[PDB]
Amino acid sequence: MVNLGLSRVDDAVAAKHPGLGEYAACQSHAFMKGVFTFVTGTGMAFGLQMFIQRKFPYPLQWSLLVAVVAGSVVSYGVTRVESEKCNNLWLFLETGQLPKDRSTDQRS
Repeated sequence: MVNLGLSRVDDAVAAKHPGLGEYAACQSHAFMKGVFTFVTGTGMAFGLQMFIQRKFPYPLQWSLLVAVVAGSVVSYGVTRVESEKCNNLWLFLETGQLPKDRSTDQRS
């Protein structure tokens, strides 16, 4: 079982040779980008909450505070699962495993 050794070495090499690792990251990046745009495709809710939250004499909004605190914690957790998966995917892509096309479209 590989825990930490040739893994970091191979990764380091990848960082030295931008081609596969770059494409892989570019892949998870693109997908993550679309997911980010989609998830954030419902900011309206936050907009209303923000407007009503702006009725406070405070600078930061309870929604922003909760979104920040929850965003930080959730960010870590999501980063842990995203890192573990992104890692497994990095290895898979580094091996040439099966692909995983996906739609996005994107709009700005």
